[PDB]
Parts: sequence; structure tokens; C-alpha cells
Amino acid sequence: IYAKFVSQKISKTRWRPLPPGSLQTAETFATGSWDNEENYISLWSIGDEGDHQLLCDIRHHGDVMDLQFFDQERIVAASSTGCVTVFLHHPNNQTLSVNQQWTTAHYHSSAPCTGVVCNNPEIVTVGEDGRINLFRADHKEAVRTIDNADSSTLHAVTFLRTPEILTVNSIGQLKIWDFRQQGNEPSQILSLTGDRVPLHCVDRHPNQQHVVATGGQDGMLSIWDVRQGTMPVSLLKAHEAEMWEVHFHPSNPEHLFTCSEDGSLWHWDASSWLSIEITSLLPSRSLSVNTLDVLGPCLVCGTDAEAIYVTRHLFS
Amino acid sequence: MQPFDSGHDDLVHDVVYDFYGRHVATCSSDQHIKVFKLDKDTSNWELSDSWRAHDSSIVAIDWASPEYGRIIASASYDKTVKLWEEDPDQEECSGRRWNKLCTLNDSKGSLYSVKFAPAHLGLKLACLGNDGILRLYDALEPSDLRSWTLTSEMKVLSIPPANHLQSDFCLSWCPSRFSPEKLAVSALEQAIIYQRGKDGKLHVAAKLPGHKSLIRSISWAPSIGRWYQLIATGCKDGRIRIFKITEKLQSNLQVELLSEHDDHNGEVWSVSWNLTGTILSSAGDDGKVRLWKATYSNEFKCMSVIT
Amino acid sequence: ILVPMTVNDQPIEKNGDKMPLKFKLGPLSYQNMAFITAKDKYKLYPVRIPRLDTSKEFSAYVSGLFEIYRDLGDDRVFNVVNSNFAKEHNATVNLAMEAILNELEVFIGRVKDQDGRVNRFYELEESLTVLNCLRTMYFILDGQDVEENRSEFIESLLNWINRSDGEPDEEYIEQVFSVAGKKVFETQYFWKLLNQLVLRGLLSQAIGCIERSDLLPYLSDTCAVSFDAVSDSIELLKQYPKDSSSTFREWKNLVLKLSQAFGSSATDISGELRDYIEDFLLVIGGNQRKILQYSRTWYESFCGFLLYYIPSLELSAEYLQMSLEANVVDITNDWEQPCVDIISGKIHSILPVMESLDSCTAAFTAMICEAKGLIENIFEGLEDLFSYRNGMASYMLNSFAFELCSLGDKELWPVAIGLIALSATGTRSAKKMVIAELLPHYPFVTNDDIEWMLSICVEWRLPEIAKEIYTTLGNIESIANFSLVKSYSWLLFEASCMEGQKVLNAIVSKDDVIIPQDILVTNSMRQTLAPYAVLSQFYDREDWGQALRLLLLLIEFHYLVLLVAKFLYPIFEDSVATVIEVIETKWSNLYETIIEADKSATLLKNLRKKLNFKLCQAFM
Amino acid sequence: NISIDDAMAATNLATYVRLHPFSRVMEWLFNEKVITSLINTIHQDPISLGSASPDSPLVVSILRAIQVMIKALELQETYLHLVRPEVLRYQGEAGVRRKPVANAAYSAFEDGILSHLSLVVDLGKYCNLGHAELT
Amino acid sequence: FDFINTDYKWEEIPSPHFTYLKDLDLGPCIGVHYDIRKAQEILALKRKEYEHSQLATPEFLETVELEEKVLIEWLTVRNRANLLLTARLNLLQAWANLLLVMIESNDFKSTPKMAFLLQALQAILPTLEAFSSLKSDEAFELARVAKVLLWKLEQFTVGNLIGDKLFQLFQLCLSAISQCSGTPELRSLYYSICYRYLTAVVDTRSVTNARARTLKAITLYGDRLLNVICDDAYGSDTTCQTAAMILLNALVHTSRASVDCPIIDALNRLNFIGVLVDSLKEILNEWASPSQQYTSAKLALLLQLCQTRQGAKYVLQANLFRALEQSGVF
Repeated sequence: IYAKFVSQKISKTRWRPLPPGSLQTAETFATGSWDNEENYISLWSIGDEGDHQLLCDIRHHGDVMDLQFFDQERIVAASSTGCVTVFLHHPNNQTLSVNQQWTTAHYHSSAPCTGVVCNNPEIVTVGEDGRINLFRADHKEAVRTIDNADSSTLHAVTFLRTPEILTVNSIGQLKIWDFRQQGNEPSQILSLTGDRVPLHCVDRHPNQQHVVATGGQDGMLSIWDVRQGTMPVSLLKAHEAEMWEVHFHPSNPEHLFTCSEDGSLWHWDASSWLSIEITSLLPSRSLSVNTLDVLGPCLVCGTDAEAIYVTRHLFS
Repeated sequence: MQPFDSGHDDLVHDVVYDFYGRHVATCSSDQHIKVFKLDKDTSNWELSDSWRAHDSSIVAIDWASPEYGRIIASASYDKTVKLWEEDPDQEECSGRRWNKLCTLNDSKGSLYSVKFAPAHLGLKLACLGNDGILRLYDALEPSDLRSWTLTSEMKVLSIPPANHLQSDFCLSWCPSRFSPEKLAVSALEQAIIYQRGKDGKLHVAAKLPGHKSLIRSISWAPSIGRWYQLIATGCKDGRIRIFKITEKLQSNLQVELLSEHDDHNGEVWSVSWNLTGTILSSAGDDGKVRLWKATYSNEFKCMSVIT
Repeated sequence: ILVPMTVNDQPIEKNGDKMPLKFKLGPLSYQNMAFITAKDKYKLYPVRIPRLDTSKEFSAYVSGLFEIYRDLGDDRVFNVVNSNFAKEHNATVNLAMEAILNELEVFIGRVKDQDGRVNRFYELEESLTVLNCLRTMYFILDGQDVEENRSEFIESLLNWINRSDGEPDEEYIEQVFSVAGKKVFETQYFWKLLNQLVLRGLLSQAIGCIERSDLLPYLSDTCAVSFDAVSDSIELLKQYPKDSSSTFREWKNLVLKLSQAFGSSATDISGELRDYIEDFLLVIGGNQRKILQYSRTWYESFCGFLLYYIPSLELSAEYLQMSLEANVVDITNDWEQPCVDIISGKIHSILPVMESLDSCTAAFTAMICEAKGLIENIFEGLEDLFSYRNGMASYMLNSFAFELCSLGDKELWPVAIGLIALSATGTRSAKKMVIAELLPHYPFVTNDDIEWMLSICVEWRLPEIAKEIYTTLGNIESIANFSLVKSYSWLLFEASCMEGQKVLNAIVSKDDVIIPQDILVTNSMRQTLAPYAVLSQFYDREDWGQALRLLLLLIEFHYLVLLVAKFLYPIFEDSVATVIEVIETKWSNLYETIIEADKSATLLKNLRKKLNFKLCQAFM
Repeated sequence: NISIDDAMAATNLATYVRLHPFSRVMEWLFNEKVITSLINTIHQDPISLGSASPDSPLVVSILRAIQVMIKALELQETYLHLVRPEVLRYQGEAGVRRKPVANAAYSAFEDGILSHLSLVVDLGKYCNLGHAELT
Repeated sequence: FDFINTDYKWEEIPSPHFTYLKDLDLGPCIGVHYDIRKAQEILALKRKEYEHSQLATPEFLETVELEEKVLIEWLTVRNRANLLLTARLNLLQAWANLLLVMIESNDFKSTPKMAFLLQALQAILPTLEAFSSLKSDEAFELARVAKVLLWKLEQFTVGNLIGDKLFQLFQLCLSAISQCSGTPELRSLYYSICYRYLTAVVDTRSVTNARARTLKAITLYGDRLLNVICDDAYGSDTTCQTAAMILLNALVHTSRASVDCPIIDALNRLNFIGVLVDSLKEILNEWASPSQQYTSAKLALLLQLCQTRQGAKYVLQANLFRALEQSGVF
């Protein structure tokens, strides 16, 4: 593992997906920054302390609240302004452009878009206005908006099986929605009783469409099975401050990764979550780790120390 | 995988799997046909649709090859055979998810069985009833799933006495893709095989001797890998029988008896095969299901007993 | 094997009218079905085939083994660069045997960790023990003696023995290092457990158990003589040769010298400790009588014999016999007898039993046994494979493949087809047929899955299969994607109707570049022409050209003709007249309806229009 | 085909080999009359070829004869291997009435031409004509 | 002598990704001649099977097509490379034979031809350095020419260039022996080169510097080098074991001239002295003839170890008195 310092606090880091049938491991990643007068979306490649090459960047107005790859060349960003944008990478001349955008995806006046997930051609967003949008590439207006879906702040979203999704909010509720539904109420609510601890992140198990992991204000990892009643299947003590992201490893989901405000990034190894050894990967002097992404043996993360940490050799 | 209710009021006669094994069709005496779906997420079986389809007890059912669409066929004591096609533009459980595509009234006696033919022969099917006459039907133009013509009629039994509740008939095509068209038929104590001739007509090419009572079930096994054919029968005399048929009184077909099994001690009601014809199943009075595998010597051995 | 169909709701009770039970095997191994044709018995019982492996660990195991099988290349076959082909053949095969062993160990591990039932773990370890023994005896020396390669052999042997059973388990080490009624460590227990350690090659532990109680104590004080023995004996133990059969020859020398010296010398210790030290030195020297005396199980004896007496397999026959005279085979576990069989030459007749433990392992075992040439196809004769005609290994592998096909795990389907394709026996056409029948059952979902299927149809030349698969896929956007003869015609007609009624797809016919490349038929061309005509219409001479194109299309082809007439009326020279004439010469409910919609009689209106056109031509 | 592939296409190849006249041509090539006529046509005076035109029919006929001889020498093995046994088996199984026109003594095509010594002399003398194809 | 060039990298080949058809080997393809139809039929059967699988058959067809179009050119390039390699091997063998015939049959003076000798040495230096452990076919032709050349041997300038290359040539020999490269035949030629170098060149401040630096190279490898030489002795080959045995004599001899020695100590740790004294038994059976000359070097070596004070310790512990009695030679 190694660090690179990049002169901006990094809110989001995502690997570019690999071409179908590639035998190579991930080498290109996107970042989004926050807390600057000028924030940026940036694309980077790793050469074979590493050597990083800035491929291109583009000014992003607002803090980058979330970021996902839609396909090889398209990157979707959520702004603190409530704008949702699809950026397009042009590899021939290494430029970024705006492909399409929904400037009023979230609003009250401006309301931050807090989460975006992609399942090409669909894009789903949530925000502090408690609005949930389904967008489709090249459609100017939302396919569906669930106005005033949640009365609490929506912090994150995941697909279950499209057009079904699950959201997490600031009072610790998981809510399940379908864009075909009538009304503004969820089909199912799950939550831990006692303290209504805010949930900041959620990820669906890549193979088991019924299973999700969440991270909370209290640093805890929760595993849920939406067929198994309203409480989590597992509740595990973890970080000393907020957990900002949680990711199952895409190809071997016995491995799961979490990062926190307390400056740690954990690799959890259950090799099943229904039904554990943990390694902390960053040094003891880290500021908030805001974001991580994992693909194959490659991990990238971004911190409030204006640092990106990478390993391309997680398992070797 | 816990049991579940079918939703039928009267006794259930047949259950059949679709090609992918993710769907199931049920038919009962309450004159209904139910279709169940195997939900991906929650590995549970859940009713896709139910509907009234006949004026009398529905005894047999079967799915057509997926390369012809979503098609089910039913046979009832009301002397008819009906064909249905799923209309994906309808809500599940609405009772209107399967549209009748046709009705076959040619039979003048109740019907006991109906089986689609192997896909490599087009939409084809067979049926047999009290009239003791096997009938083959063909959907000549695969576009018109209503254009059901009658391809053939054969007299299986010759003199069925007008006073017997004791009646049973079964059908089973040879699944084999690289073997001349042929199918097996059971009628009471008898069991005979038909084969397509050069003249495009069915001829009796052999008989499966040995049954000393009523044949409750028969099924042709998938001959993937083998050069021979295998058909099993569950008789009322309490014996499972497995016949080896090779093609090298006017036949080109040989008939060996490979196995006999009375392990059930009572009538063997159901006999079924693997998708690879690697496993054979049997069920009967003893309230037990037995799975059979073939030995290296080609004998058959019971690899497990469910109850 | 008797398993309860449903350990919840059992559908029968008394012999109360033996009910008609019915069962149907499903396309998926883990999803079959049972039911009953009787009154008040309307439940359906989904049953999965007894002892079926759906776990991820298993598929991992399968993939690993297929990898070993595939990687074996030409070496998976045995030819009944001259004298080396033999030695190198055994080299690689013997290695493959190690790989299989490994994969099975890993599997067994993952089964102990992620588990509901641990019975599978136990059975898999047993399978491993027996396989370790098999390698140690036939997969290292290639028929030669231990001198040929002392290092590898002793390594495998020492490995086999210390993975077969757990003892001496550290739960028993403390068991005696705790028990008293005697002075320090000097009862039959300490020594038995010291000798046991030596017989199993566990010299490290052996040494430890000594430096535990009276190495320096009772001896360095009481008898200075026996202290030197007990000490440089531990030294010899510290240097037991494992690479040179020469160094061993000299080692046993120093050991026998030590045992003779101590043998007749200063007895300044207890009557019992005297002998207790002699026996230890005898065992280390290789005294047969003693090696048998301090052995708890036959394999401890056998192992000892090979380690301290004479390291020659030419005596294994005798060793085993003595071992079995001391301790009979323990029928508690299933691995001991098979090991005895291995050692004693009769390798065969194990395939059926292993097939009972696990079909997969048995399959590949038979395979590598064929690779070694330990089993071969005696048959010498019916146009197909899945029989006794080919090998016993071929048979078991092909069987496994077929079994994999009903498992419904698309990850293993490549393994199944690959297994069949690489089968060292059977005509390419026979395999062609088998694949032709299996492939249609592939549980494809992704695009990639389908492309894989197709790639296999290509690779094997199954155009009738591919045509069928695709037919299944075809069954507005979907139709557009599809664009057999009748269907194409219908699509054409639909396109024409749409044109008469009047986006990206249409332009492509006339991201985008990729689509154009993919496109790069008559129906399609017609639709493209219609689109061009509409474009021209949207854009006088152009209009005439479009009208001409339309007339030409009508000639090539009732509804279309009506649409054309409608267009002509809306528009309202020699070539035009000729076209109009041809149309009149060419000139039901749907057509009438279309005509009514357009108006919102037809033949008359058409004739009137024709007359008007003729008049116009005359005026010109 | 028969060893790996199925037995379906075998009938097509059998019918092709039985109906194609290649077998009859090869059988006729083993006759003494044919080779005698060929060596008589090739054995001509040099003055005629010298005074003849490059497009003369004699040169074209000699070229065609040499090409036929080359093709026969190339295909004799393939014939004797994969034609004669199949044709004999078919004639034995089914009922066919054919008259042999081949000499059993001539086991190969060289047996019928090894008795001509002037052939090589004529071939060598024909090298001084200048015709590229014939040379 | 410009046809030997490794810059083209005829041995190295750029291997594409080959995401598909990777498992298709050239088994039935293979006189190195890889038939293209044997792989064409296999890839056609695989394409047919994939198409029958009905899983994205139309899209992924172009991938298989381009993979086949790349595999055919791969096979052709491999065949051409094999042909070029065998042609270069034949040409090098012919050139070596010509050079040997020229050097052997040459009555002309040697002092004028010393220039051509040094030029040939300079030309072969890079050739040997580039093929020291790559292949065991080209070194053979180039290893024997250097052997005879070393035995068939203003003046100060020439003497320095010769001794300089002889020192560099001494390194690449011990480097190959430490790795056990090539066949026993090639490994034998290296022993003769190092033998005369340590016997004639080294054997007076210039001598001390050469002897000191010479021992450094031997100590660099350590037991790794001696282990290979000890294994060659009493082996299958008849000439390799003889040259290896005589080589050890020069090592111990030159080491004493540099009261102890590290060379003799290493032989004891490798169990060489032990097995050596054991072979003394039944010497009557072994003893112009190849077996006779081999025994001469064997007993000759033991005689050298008995001259140093430290040798008596290791030699006496081998119990040689009982070994020479079982043979009954006396």
C-alpha cells in the first residue's frame, strides 16, 4: 500500500470497470473532491510509492457527495447543490465533458444529493429533500420521482433487484421502494430498535439480492436480510466514529471493506455474513477516510489528509 | 424447501416442470390448472396463476419446448385436449394469464394422457383415452398456434369392454434427437412402442412384455451418450421395470429387460427420469420415493430412499 | 440411505389405504417434486436429491480439480526424448497427484470453517489420508527404492502419518505432564509417549518432552554416564538424515554404537530407568521387536520400520504384516483398510466406494489412476461414449459431467462441457452429439452466458442448436433486436404498416458507430427504403422520386397499396403514368378499416385519381 | 467420417464415389490400348514440331496428354486405396453388371509404360523447341 | 561473423492476451512442424459448441475470428523462427568446423596471426557472454574452439590483453558450473579451460595480484559451485567425471600457495571426502583405458590432501585403513 498527496480533500474514489473478459487488474480510478472553492472530478491512471498520471479533470460545482461509474466512459456525480451529472470521458484526447445533467434532481432552494447508484441505463438518486429519483440516460426528466419519500434525511441507496431499491436514513431505517408503486410510503421498513442511530452507507451483497450491509454514525457494521424480519442479522462493533462507506468485494463477497471518520479502513474477512478476521490497512496517523473502492486485488481510498491510498496487491 | 398448499379442492393428478425447472404446472379434479413460479430472491414456490380450464377432471398436463413460446397442454375426462399460451401482459393470479389457443374434441372417450413431442420435430403432441385411440396433432405453421391439425390416429386397444372403471393409459416420447421418431404407450396390462416408418406412418415396432397387471406409469429416458434406449415402467403388480431397447416380428428393434424391482411392496404409481437420464425415480404405496443409478455392468442400483 | 422427505409435514401415517405417491425429477438436482393423488392430500413437497452439494466451496473444489485435469495436458493420458518421456511423465503426474491432494485439503478446510454439517469435513479428510498414502507409495519413487529420492518420500510419509489421525493430540501431552504416585516423569506413560513421537518422525516434539523433565536434573546429577547417552542421543535425533541415504547409513552407525556403549556400562540409575533408556535407544536403532512393542497402531509400526530399521520398500510386505500382527486394522475409520490395500499392492476396487463418499473426487482419482497406468481400458469391441467401452476413468469423468449438468450452477457448466470435450476417448462426432443435447439446458442469464453458448456452438459446429437457442431468445424493442422466413416477412409487413402510418434504429438501417458495425435482410432493406422515402417527403422532383420508389415497392409486394393511393391523392410524367397504370392493373377488412381511418368507395376514389392524373399528363 | 462423425453423411460420400466417373477413367488408364495410343501420339517426327506453329494442335494435344499422365501418376495411389475396395464391396453386396477393362498384371501405372524406351528420348528432344509450357 | 545477433530477439515472442481459446494447445499440431489444420478443426468444433450453447453467439463471433487470425500468424511466426534458429545453428557449426580446420592445419608463424587470434577472442567474448546459460547447442561449438586455442599457445601490450580476457573467460566458466547449465559434455569443456588457467597462467608481484583476485571469484560462489563439481565425479559420463576429478586437484593445489585452506574444508561439509574414501573399496575391479586414467586422478587427489596439516584430521576420521583392506589389493 502507498499514499499519494493530491492537494484536495477526496470525498469519493471509484475504479473504472474493466473491459469484459479483461485479464488485467484495475489501473484507472476517478476521484471527487470536497471543501474547496473549486472542487474537481479527476481521472487517474497507475503506471507499471507508485507513479500516478492525471489523465484529465473537470471542475465540479458543489461538493462531490457521491460518485459512480455508469459504464467505462461515463461517471455519475451527486452535488451538494442537488445537481446530478453524467460526465463523459473522451479517451482519444483525454478530456471530460458534461454528457447530461439534472440540475433540479434535489431541492427544497438547494438540497444536497446524498447518494447515487447506477444500473445502466438507470440511475437512482436520493437527497436531503427526502426525494428519490429514477433517471434514465438520455431522458431529460426523471422516469419517476417519489416526492417526500422519507421525512428523515436520506443518506444512501442501493439497488436490491431493479426497479426495487433500498434506502438508509438519519434515524436508522432501511426502507424498500419500487418505482412502480403508488404513493410515497415504502413497502417495508427495517431498523434496529433503541437508539435511532443514523445510517450513512449501504451495500447489497453481489450474489444474494436479499442481503445488505450498512454503516452507522456509531461506527457499527450491520448485516441485514430483508426476508428475515425487521432487525439486523448481525450487529458488529467497529469504528470509533462514523462509518462512511461499506463495500462487499464484488467477486469474493466473503471479503468486505469499511472506512471511517476515525481515519481507519478495515478489511473484514469471513472466509458467510448470515451465520471474522479484521485487518486495518492504513497507518495510525490518518484523518477521515471518506471513501474506498475495491475491484479484484485493487483497493483505492481517499482521505481528508488530501491523500489517496492504493494497493494493487491486496491478496499477495 | 418446506411443503406448500396447491390451492386445489379436489385431488391433484399431475405436476410437471417447465424446461428450465423454474416453473411448475398442476392440474386437479376441481377442473383447475395452477402455475407456480420459483422466486429467485426468496427460494420459495409461489402461485403464478390459477384458472378453470375444463368442464371435468383434468388428469394430464405438459409444457412445450421454450423455442415455441410458453405453452401448456391439458387433457381431461371431458374428452377434450386444450392448449394454452402465457400472455406476459397480464397480472399474476388474475386468472387471465393463460389464453386458450385451441381445443381438440376428436376423442370420443375421456383422455388420460397428453405429451408434447421432442422439439426437433416441431410443435407436435399425442393423446390417449378410453376410445383406445392414440392421436398425434401438429401445429404445422409455428406462427399460428391455433392451426392444430390431426397428424395421426392409431388403434392401440381393439376391444375395450364397456364395464371397467379399471382403466389406465400412459404416453412417453423418445426424447432422443439423433434417433428415428418413436414413442411408448401403455394400455392396461399392455405396453407397446411405435416408430415412424419411411411412409410417415406409425407402426408397432415392439412390445415390453412382463407386466402382470395395470401399468400406472412409463417414461422414456434421455439417451444422452448412449447408443441404446431405456424406458421404465411402474406396474400395479408392485414392480419397477427397466427395458433396454436397441435397434440394429417385423421390427428393427431389440428388447432387453435390464431390471425388475419390488422394493416398494405395492403398486408403483410414478416413474420419472433425470434430465440426463442418469437418475431414475419411483414412488408407490409404501409412501416412499426411490432413486436409481446404473451400475458399470448396466444393472440398476438404489442410491437412496426418501420418505 | 434413508432420508426424511420433509422433517416437518409427513403426508402419511397408518397403512390406512396405501396412498398413490407420485414423484417427478426436475431439471435442477436441488429442486424435484413429490405429491399424492388422494383426497385431502393437496400439498406439494419440493425434494432435493439426497446428499447433493450446492455449496460454493464445492464448486471451488470442482474448478480447482478441473484446472489440474486441464493443466495435465497430454500427460493425462498414458503411453503404454526416449527414456526420459517415462521419468518426466511420472514427474508431472506425481505432481498432479499432489495438486489434487492440495485442492482437496483446501476444500476440507473451507468445509470445517463454513459449515452446518461437519460430517463432510471428516469424510473429506479420510479421502485425503488415503490419497496421501497412495502418493507416498506410487507417486514419488516411480517403482524405485527410497534411495532414488529419500527427501521427497520421507516427507510424504511423515506427512501421511501425521494427518491421518490427531494423536498424539496436545490435549494428551498435558494429560500425562499432569498426572501422582511416582517420582517425576518415569512411568510407562512418559516413555510410551516419547517413543510414539519418535516412531512418527515427530523428533522436535520428542526432544521437547525430554528437555521438559529430567534431561539435566535427575541424570546430570545421579548418573553422569547415562546423562551423556540421553544427551548425545538427543543430538543424533537433532540430525536425523532426510536427504542422503548415505548420511542415514552412517547415522544408524553412530546410533548402534551409542546403544552398544550404553548397552554394557555404568548402571547408576533406577532399575526401570535403565531399561527405559535402553528401549529408547533400541527403537532409535531400529530393533524390530521394540518398534512393534511401543506402537499403538499398525501405521506407527510401518512408519517406524521405514524410518529407523531399513529404508527399503522391498520389505514393506513384511513390515505391514508385522504391523498387523501387533495391531489389527481399526474399522472405526474408513481410511485405514484402503491404506493397507494401497501398501499391499491392491489399489483397484476403491473407485465405487470413493464414488459413494464423493462423486467428484472419485472421478478425478480414477482419472489420475489411468494417467499413471494403474488402470486401463481392457475392452475391445455402439457409436457412443458413456459406457464400459472406454476406460473406467473416462466413464467416471463423463458421469460427473452429466451430474454437473443437473446442478444448475452455470459456473460449472464450462467444467462439464470441457470434461466431455477433453475426454481422451470418443469420436469428435459422438462428443458433438452429446454437447448438442446438453448445451440447450445451460442456465444462461447474462449476455456473456449466451455468447459462451454460441462460442461453443461455433467451436463444435452446431448451427441447428444455435438456431434453436436464438429462437428461444426471440420468444417492439425485442423484435427490432431480432431483425424464420415467415417471421421475417411478418416483421417486414409491420415495418411497412408503421411507415404508412408515419428512430435511431431506423437511421442505422438507412454508440452509433458500434451499431453500424454490428449491422454490417430484405425486410430491413425495405424498411430502409421506406425511411428514405419519408425523409425525401419531409424535405418537386424529390417528391416524384419518392412516389416512384413507393410504386416500385408496391409492385414488389393490399394495405400498402391503399396507403400509396392515399399518398397519391394527397399529392394531387410518362413514367409516372406507367406506374399509375401498373397499380391499376394490380388492383380485406383491415384494408377497409385503414381506408376508413384515412378518410376520417375506395376503389372509385382511386379510379378518379387515376383519371385526374391522366388528364394532367394530357395537358402537359 | 465413419470413425468420428456420424453415419449420416457417409451415404453422400458413398454415392459420390460410386456415381463419379473418376473410377472408370482410372480403370481405363490401366489398359494397354490407351497407353499405346498415348505414346504413339507423343512419338512424332521433330521436323513437324519444328515447322509447326506454337498454336498447332499437336503441341496442345501433347501438353494435354502429359497433364493427364501427371494427374494419373498423382491420383493412382488415392484411387487404388479409397476407390477399388469400396467399388468391389458395393458390387459384391448389390447387383451390378460391369465389364472389366483393366489388366490385373499392371499393378501400377508404371508397369504399362516401363516397356517404352523412346519416351524419355522424345521428351529430351522436345526440350529444344522453346515452348515454355511443353518444356 | 555478423549473423549472430540477439537484438532481433528471435527466441522471445510477444504473447497477446488471448482471453478466449487460451486452453487450445498445439498438442496434435506437432522436426518442429506445427500443423495449422489440427488447431483449425479444434477451434471450429469449439466455436460450434459455443454457438450451440446459445449464449451471445453473434456478438462474440468476431472475437473468435480475430483470435484465429492471430493464432495462424502466431504459428507461422513460430515456424519461421524455428527455421531461422536451425539455420543459424547449422551456419555456426560450419563456421566453427572451418575455424578448427584452419587453426589445426596451419604451419605459418603464430606471432603474426596473434592479431587474428585476439580479434576472434574479442568477437566470441560477447557471443559467450550472451549465450552463457541460454542454450546448450551454440556454446558447444564455441566452447571446444576455446579449449584447443588455450593449449596451442609490443609483447607487453599483447600479454596484457591475453591475460585480461583469460581472466574474464575464467568467470563465465565458474558461473555456469555453479548453476549446472547445459549437458555433461559442455560442462566438461569448462573444466579443462579453468584447469590450464589455474595451472599455467597463475603458475613476482604480478603473480600475487592475479592469485589473490583469482581466489576471490572461487569464494564468491562458495559451496554452490563445489557441490556441482562433486556430483559430477563418479557419475554416468566417463569424461566428465575424469575432468571434474582432475579439476579439484588444481583448486586445492593453487589454494595452498595462497596452515589451512577453505577449499578442503568445503569438501568435508559436502560429504565428498566420505564418499570418496568409500569408493576406494574394490579398486582392483576398476583398475590408455578410460577407467585406468580416472583412478589415477582419484588417488592423486587424496595424496594432495595428506600433505596439509588439516587434511590428516578429516582424512583420518574417514577410516581409510579399513577401506583399503577389503579390496585386497595388497
